[PDB]
Amino acid sequence: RRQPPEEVDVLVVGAGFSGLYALYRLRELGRSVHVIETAGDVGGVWYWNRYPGARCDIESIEYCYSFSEEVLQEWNWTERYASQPEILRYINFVADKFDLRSGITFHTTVTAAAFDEATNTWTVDTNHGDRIRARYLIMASGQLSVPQLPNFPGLKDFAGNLYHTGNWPHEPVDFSGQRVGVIGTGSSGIQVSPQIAKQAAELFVFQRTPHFAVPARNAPLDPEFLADLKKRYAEFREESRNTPGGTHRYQGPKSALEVSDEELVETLERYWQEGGPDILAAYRDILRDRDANERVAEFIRNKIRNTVRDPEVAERLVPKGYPFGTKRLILEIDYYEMFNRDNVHLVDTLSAPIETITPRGVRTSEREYELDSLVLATGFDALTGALFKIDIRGVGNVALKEKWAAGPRTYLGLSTAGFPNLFFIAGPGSPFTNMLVSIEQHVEWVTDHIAYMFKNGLTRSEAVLEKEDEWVEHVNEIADETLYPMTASWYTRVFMLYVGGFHRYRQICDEVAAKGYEGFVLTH
Ligand SMILES: Cc1cc2nc3c(=O)[nH]c(=O)nc-3n(C[C@H](O)[C@H](O)[C@H](O)COP(=O)(O)OP(=O)(O)OC[C@H]3O[C@@H](n4cnc5c(N)ncnc54)[C@H](O)[C@@H]3O)c2cc1C
Ligand SMILES: NC(=O)c1ccc[n+]([C@@H]2O[C@H](COP(=O)([O-])OP(=O)(O)OC[C@H]3O[C@@H](n4cnc5c(N)ncnc54)[C@H](OP(=O)(O)O)[C@@H]3O)[C@@H](O)[C@H]2O)c1
Repeated sequence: RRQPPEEVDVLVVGAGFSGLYALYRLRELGRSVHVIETAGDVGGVWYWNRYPGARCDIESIEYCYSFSEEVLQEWNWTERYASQPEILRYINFVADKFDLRSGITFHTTVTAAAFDEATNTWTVDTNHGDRIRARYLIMASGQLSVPQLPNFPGLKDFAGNLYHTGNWPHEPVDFSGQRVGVIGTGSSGIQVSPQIAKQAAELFVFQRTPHFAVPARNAPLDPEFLADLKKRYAEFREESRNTPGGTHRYQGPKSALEVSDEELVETLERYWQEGGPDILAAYRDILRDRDANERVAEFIRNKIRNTVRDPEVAERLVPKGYPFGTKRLILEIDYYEMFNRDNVHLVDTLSAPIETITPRGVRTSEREYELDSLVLATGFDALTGALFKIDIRGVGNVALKEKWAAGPRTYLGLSTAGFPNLFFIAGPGSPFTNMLVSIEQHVEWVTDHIAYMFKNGLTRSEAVLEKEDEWVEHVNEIADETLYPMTASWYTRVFMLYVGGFHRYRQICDEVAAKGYEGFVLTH
C-alpha cells in the first residue's frame, strides 16, 4: 500500500476519470498533489460496476478524454457504446501512459477533513489513521459512488448468494441453472437482467416504478469512420463542447405538438431505429411542455406494448404518471424482448410489495419466490452520498452535512461558502451532460484557479455566501421552466443539477475566471 505524504499542495479524493485528470493536470502545473482512493485500482464507477452488461449510454467517440492528443490518436474504441471492461482498460491505459498510480494511495478511505483557518490548510484523515495536510482539497468522489443501502427486512437471513451491481465480484459469476432475482429496473437492472436471462433457469425481475428505456442499437465501430474522425478530433471535440449535452446531437426545430400524427410516427420511428438517447431532442419542447412530452411518451409506451407479446406483462412495463426523459434516458439492449422468454417473470411490487427477504428468497404480500441468488440493482445514494460519509468541517468547525442538510448549496457547483480551499468535481450544482466533457471543464477550471492562487501569492479561496445563494436561485429558476422539477430525484429547495446546457455553463465559469474569480474571496 502506497503511503500518503505528510503534506501536499493539493489532495485529491477519488481515482476515477475526475481525480486522475486533476492529478495529471496539477503535476503539469508544477504543483505537489496526491490522490486517496478507496478502491484497489483506478477507474471509479468503471472499476466498481463490473456486472455483465455494464455499458455506457454516451457514444464511445464522445465518452473519453481529450486532453491528450496522443491518447486520442493511439486508442481504438470498438463499439458505438463502450462496455465496462473496455472503458476500464481505457482508463488503465491512460494511468500507465502518464504514470499516474505513483501519486495514488489505494485501499484507503478519507474519513474526515477539517479546515485550519490559522494555517489556511486542510487536515485530512482516513480509516487507516493517515493524517494529511494540504492547502487545497479536491473532492473527485463521484456522484454515483455510494451504493444505496437496500433496507429490506430480513436481508441478512437470505440463504443464497447476494450481489449488488455497484459492487460486483471481480471474477465472473455463473448463473447457469439457478433461480435468480433482480431487484431494480433502472439502468443497472435493465442492463444486467438480459445477461442473466441467458444463463438462469428462472429469472424474476422485481420492478417497483417502471422507467422509460429506448434501444441502444449498439454496433461495431467502423475503423475507417474512426480513422477519419482522428484526423479532426480536436475540432470534433470543440463542437461537442459547444452543445447543451456536451455531445453531438440533433436539435429538432419542430415543436412536438405542431405535427401530424403520421409525421410524429415516421420521425420517431427514425430515432427508434437509429437508437440511442438522441430522441430526447427529436422536438424542441419535449422537456418544456407536458402535452408535447406526453405525445412523445405515448409513442414509446406503444412500442413497449408492441414488443411484449403478453398484454398483461407489457402494460406493467409501460411507464405512466411521470414525464418522459426527466430521468436520464435508459438505453436497453433486448430488455423488453427478454420478457418474451419462458424463463423470465416480471414481478410487480407496486401491486404486491416486498414484505421481507427469507432464507429461501423474497416474500411479497401475495407469494414467496425461492431464489438461489439475489441481485440488487437498487441504485446509489444521492450525489451527495460520498461526501456525506466524510466528516467535513469548515470555518467555525461547521459540518458540511449540516450546511447541506436542506440541499447542496454551492457557487457554480464548485465550492460552498464557509469551506475554503475545497472544490467539488462533477458534483452538485454542476451541469448534467456528457460527464467527460463536464469533468474535463471542471478539472481545468479548478486547477487553473489553484495555479492562479499560487502565482499571485494567495493562500485562501472562498465562495461568497451571497453569490452562493444567487447561484441556487439561478439554478432553481432555469429548472422551473422545465419538466425536470416534476421528478423528485433532483432534490435531496435546491434543484440539484444545472439544466442550462454545458455550453452556457462553461461560458459562465469562464467569465467568473476572466473577472478575477468574481464571487470568490481570495486572501493571504
Ligand atoms: C454503470 C455506469 C454507467 C455510466 N454511464 C454514464 C454515461 O454513459 N454517461 C455519463 O455521462 N455518465 C455515466 N455514468 C456516470 C459516471 O459517474 C461518470 O460518467 C463518471 O465516471 C464520473 O467520474 P468521477 O471520477 O467523477 O466519479 P467516480 O467514477 O464515481 O469516481 C469516484 C471515486 O472516488 C472514490 N471515493 C469516494 N469517496 C471516497 C473516500 N471517502 N475516500 C477515498 N476514495 C473515495 C470512489 O471509490 C470512486 O472510485 C455512469 C455511471 C455508472 C455507474
Ligand atoms: N450507461 C448506463 O447504461 C448506466 C448504467 C448504470 C447507471 N447509469 C446511471 O447511473 C445512475 C444509477 O442508475 P441505477 O440503475 O443503478 O439506479 P436507479 O436509476 O436509481 O434505479 C434503481 C432501481 O432499483 C429500484 N429500487 C431501489 N430501491 C428499491 C426498493 N427498496 N424496493 C424496490 N425497488 C427498489 C428502483 O425502483 P424505483 O424507481 O421505484 O425507485 C429502481 O427501479 C442512473 O442515473 C443512471 O442514469 C447508467
